[PDB]
Amino acid sequence: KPKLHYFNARGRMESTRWLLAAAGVEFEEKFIKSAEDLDKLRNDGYLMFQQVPMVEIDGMKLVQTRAILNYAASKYNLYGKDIKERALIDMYIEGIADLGEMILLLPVCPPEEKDAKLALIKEKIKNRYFPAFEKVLKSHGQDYLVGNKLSRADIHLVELLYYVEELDSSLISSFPLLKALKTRISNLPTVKKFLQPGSPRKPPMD
Amino acid sequence: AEKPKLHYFNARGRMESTRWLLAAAGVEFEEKFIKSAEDLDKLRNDGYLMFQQVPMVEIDGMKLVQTRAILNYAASKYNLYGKDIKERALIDMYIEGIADLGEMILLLPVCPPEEKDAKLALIKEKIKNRYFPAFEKVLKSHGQDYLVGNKLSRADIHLVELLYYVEELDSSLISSFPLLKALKTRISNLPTVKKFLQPGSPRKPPMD
Repeated sequence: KPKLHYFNARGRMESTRWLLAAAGVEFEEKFIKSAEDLDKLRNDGYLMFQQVPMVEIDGMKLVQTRAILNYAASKYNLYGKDIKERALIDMYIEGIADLGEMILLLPVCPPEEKDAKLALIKEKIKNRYFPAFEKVLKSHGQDYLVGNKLSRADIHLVELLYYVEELDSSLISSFPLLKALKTRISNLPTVKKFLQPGSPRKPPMD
Repeated sequence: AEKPKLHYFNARGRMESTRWLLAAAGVEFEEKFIKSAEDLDKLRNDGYLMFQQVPMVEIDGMKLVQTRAILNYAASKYNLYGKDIKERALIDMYIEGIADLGEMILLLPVCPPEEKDAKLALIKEKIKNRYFPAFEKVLKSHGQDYLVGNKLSRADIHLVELLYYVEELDSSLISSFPLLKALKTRISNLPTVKKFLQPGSPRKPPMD
């Protein structure tokens, strides 16, 4: 079992909890509860850049969310079939990451910037991100973003739709194919289960 | 096939790490510079930018945007992403560290001036206490000429590019890391990289 080292919170580890659950992959978590939990992982050499997230998997101690995710997507066959399909997947998910990063940092936003930032994010959701993904779905007519087969792109996007719903639930209203993807993916057995009470899935930061 | 075609401003910014990697791989590419708002508008309006932003690279029939998507495709295409899933994990970890420190340096200019003497000092602390020791430690652990798999990878390249910008910031920062110094000279003397560091290459200058 992969072992996820992090605080008991979403943060930078939640996207990995979603990917591993969507792939049927069981895992353990070990939560950092104090400064001395963290200082101990550092002192043991566990953290190449002194930071978590860190995941122990197949003999490695991987840090950096993108390295963790890339490894797991490839290992569990969620990274498409060849380098061209990786490339679409990578392009789609890096856009998802950029939008995610905005939302994820919004609560540490200086209070005097908050109004402006919220408007800018919703304007990007409506005019930049959601149109791009609706287009992809519409261009090929298929249930999945890439190669007609579940990949990390579907997972990461649907994860983000849930965060956008929490932020403002009207934002997705004009994008039926996104809504439809959300529904379809949220009904896969592994994701439906992760979405039910009792899973490793974490609440919003308060 | 088509030479890859890089669409960006005529500056370093977020395309420079792409220039380094292609030039290191011996790959001939063309550049199409964005000079005006109108130029960027036309790329957008043409539907060439999935997310309405550059960098964008035309390669193998795709219009790839997002720096990490571009880099990841080119590294695999030219055997600069390791030989298997485990070596790529190490490469990804190494290069995401590099990108974190690189982003901080990259943005430092557009810091508001009242915060800039404190950013700069924080950057220098992490270089000396976090990043350079992390990479010196990898190099010392294997004794080999390259970071991963005893073979040129994209990690050596992104790392040595960042060594050049760290030098621009403060040439003293590297002085206690003998293996990083050694890496930088060796990689800089690779034929393709020596050429790219010679005048008249696509390598771009600092911004003024």
